[PDB]
Amino acid sequence: EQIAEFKEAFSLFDKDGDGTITTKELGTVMRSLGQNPTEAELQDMINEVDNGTIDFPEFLTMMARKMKDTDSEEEIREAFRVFDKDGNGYISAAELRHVMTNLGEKLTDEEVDEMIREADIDGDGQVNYEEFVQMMTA
Amino acid sequence: PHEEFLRLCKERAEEIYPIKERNNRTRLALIICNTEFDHLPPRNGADFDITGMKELLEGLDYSVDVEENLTARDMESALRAFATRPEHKSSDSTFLVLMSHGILEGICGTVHEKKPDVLLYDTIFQIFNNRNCLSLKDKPKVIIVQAARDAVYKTHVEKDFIAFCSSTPHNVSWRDSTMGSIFITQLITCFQKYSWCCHLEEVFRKVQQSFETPRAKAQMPTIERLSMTRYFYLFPG
Amino acid sequence: RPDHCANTVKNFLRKSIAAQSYSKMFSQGTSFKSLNLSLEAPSGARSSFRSLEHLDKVSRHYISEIIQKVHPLSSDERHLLSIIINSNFNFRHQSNSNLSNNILNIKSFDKIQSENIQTHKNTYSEDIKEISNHDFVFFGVEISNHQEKLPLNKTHHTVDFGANAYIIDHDSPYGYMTLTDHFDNAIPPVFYHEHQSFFLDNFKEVVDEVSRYVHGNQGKTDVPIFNTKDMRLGIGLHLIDFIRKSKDQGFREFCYNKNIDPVSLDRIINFVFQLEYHIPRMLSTDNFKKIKLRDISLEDAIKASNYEEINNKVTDKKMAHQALAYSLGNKKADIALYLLSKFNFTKQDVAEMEKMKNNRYCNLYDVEYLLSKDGANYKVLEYFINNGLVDVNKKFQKVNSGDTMLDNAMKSKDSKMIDFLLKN
Ligand SMILES: NC(=O)c1ccc[n+]([C@@H]2O[C@H](COP(=O)([O-])OP(=O)(O)OC[C@H]3O[C@@H](n4cnc5c(N)ncnc54)[C@H](O)[C@@H]3O)[C@@H](O)[C@@H]2F)c1
Repeated sequence: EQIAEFKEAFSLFDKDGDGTITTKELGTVMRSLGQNPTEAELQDMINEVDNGTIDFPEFLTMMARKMKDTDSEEEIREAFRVFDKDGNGYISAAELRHVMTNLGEKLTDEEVDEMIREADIDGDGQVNYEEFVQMMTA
Repeated sequence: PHEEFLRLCKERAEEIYPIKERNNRTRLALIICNTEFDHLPPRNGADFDITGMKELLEGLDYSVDVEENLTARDMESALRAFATRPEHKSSDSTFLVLMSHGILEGICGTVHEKKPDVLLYDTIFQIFNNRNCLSLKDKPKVIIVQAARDAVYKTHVEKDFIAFCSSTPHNVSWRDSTMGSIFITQLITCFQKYSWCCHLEEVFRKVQQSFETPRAKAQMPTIERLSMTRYFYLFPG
Repeated sequence: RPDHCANTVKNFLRKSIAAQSYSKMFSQGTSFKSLNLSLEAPSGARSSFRSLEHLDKVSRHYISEIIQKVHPLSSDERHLLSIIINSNFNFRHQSNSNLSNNILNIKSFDKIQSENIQTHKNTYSEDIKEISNHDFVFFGVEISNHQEKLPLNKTHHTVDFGANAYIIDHDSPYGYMTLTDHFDNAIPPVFYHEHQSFFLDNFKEVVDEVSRYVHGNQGKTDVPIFNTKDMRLGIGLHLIDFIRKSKDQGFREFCYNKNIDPVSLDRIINFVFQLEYHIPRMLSTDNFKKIKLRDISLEDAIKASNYEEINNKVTDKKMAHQALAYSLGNKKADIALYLLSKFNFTKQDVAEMEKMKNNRYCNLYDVEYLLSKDGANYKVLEYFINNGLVDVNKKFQKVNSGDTMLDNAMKSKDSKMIDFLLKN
């Protein structure tokens, strides 16, 4: 879903005011909005206009494609429940450490510690992922 | 310049201040610096300011007594103890370098905030006025201050004074310096270059000219309470 | 796909840490209260993602402003903006400490003060209260699309922060950018610029115009804040605004050169602005570049607790005298105890230190004065008093003449030190 549109960013490269930009400045407009598209991805979506201009209705549909929606809250919760066999709603720091150290993207051991300390507010060594996700999303 | 010193003495004998002979000359200087406060930010980098000022004064045959981190009552007592020093009756001048967090009324003590602890600028002149301090009467009394952020009796009792105040609102908020303070750095710099071919007031004006940089233009050292009836010439030896 | 859930958890925790840092900044910042960009204090110990949301919102605000100020864009301005948007950044952190060990681990002032790690502290009390950016690691910004030697610039706000420069080439997903230092929004004059020769020899009027307060629409104290998505757009728009305001047609023609080289672009950027990038909490990575810009001094190696430079420099006991004096003067009690363990100091060593006019502290202060100035050196004092190196009741002769270590202890209000002096 979209509420606030990217018309202002599109308008900066709209030289004539006709509502179109050249295809070469497509990646520039997206990068100005935080989206970094690959040259290969820029070309396959350029094929939509087969002239060298891109209109805002076509650009607006391009942005929604590479939206990269952040992980939803329930998607966060399910990610924690797959590392909890007992179903008690708790994960030990070591269990969380073994997960993050040996699974997923490789990070430095100091990054894993700063994350575990951030999750264990109590200091008891146990992490209640349910309370934390409910605490972060509010 | 030794030949010029004799030349300036005879040319202007009633227009310049007298100079004691190097024998039987006990010229004293006092440096009062507050770098660490109880309820105020510390003035870091003062180790350089104290050093650069102690060397320049000693290079001018001044015995520097450095006092550091004194409350206002101690600073007042130190100034009174510096005026009662019998070694000033054998001198021609003196220098007062007080460096601390200072409001417009005066310099602040270490304990100073709701509770006040300030040495009023006027109190320094009273301790060294021509009535309370006769040992330095008719003698130039320089006062250099580095602060952060009838009444006709005073016109007559306060003689032979000169102040060169710096009120840069640094407050470790400008937070842009290289191993010391700009005012002290430029003051030493101008004293190295223009002190041999100018009198004391010219050297101060030369320092004010240095602050012509766009961001450092309003950082003008203010001259205050000038009470000198003669031109004070410092000679390089 | 179990790894995907682990990556989800990792991204969630990184986002949480960033939210904490930004909540600290926006809630404990008084300048944020003057403007209406202040945030609520978290009732819980942690903070929700609202802080992060706030950041985004704040970003848009400033973007909006500058857009409305310069929305009619010339072809030259549009081409320059297109150049800036497609430019990548190198982020540089200078230090006199060893932060790399095949892994770069830089930490913020808050995290350092938390673990009580020993190092030099360049943030001050006023920055912490007014901005509260002390849970962020700070970097200077350079253009990265070049083949020249990587440390292009070495001074941020006319300040050299160390010989060891650590450079990263990847943006942080939760860092924020300011056109100047967040606390000091003043562009210093060209007199202090590292690359003054370029602008002085090639340009004329911009030399006077560059010294300014980079502010928003609310006033001088309004320091524009951007996030990683809006960094390049805001930087380009503010650069276009400055170039349009300027009257040196040579500077405008040089900036609007359609085929401008990246080194000249970086010159213009680090001249007109002094970009500053901020990463929450700590930066720990394996992709970094370390460049030793110069040699470090003994005092600078001690203030930064650089044990290896200290071990390289302190080879004899005269160097041990110098190092002990510098350690006392900088409250580096850890380095002082390390030196007392490596070398044996006696009363003769203390006397030779008192005769040491090359050292600033020993020239100004007595050894006893340095031992008793701050409580952070208490243990050293203990070692000096219990082993006979320094005589209690010694009356100071250099600074604060006539006083004793008991008086400095009274001034420090450190109960342990006063008690130890009273008992001995
Ligand atoms: N450094 C650089 O380059 C810069 C840039 C820009 C800016 N700056 C400035 O500066 C200031 C601050 O400083 P710095 O950045 O350096 O930070 P600080 O606060 O001081 O803290 C931190 C420190 O410590 C260390 N560290 C880190 N990490 C660590 C560990 N792990 N250990 C030890 N040490 C350390 C570092 O180096 C620094 O010096 C701020 O305010 C500002 F922003 C800087």
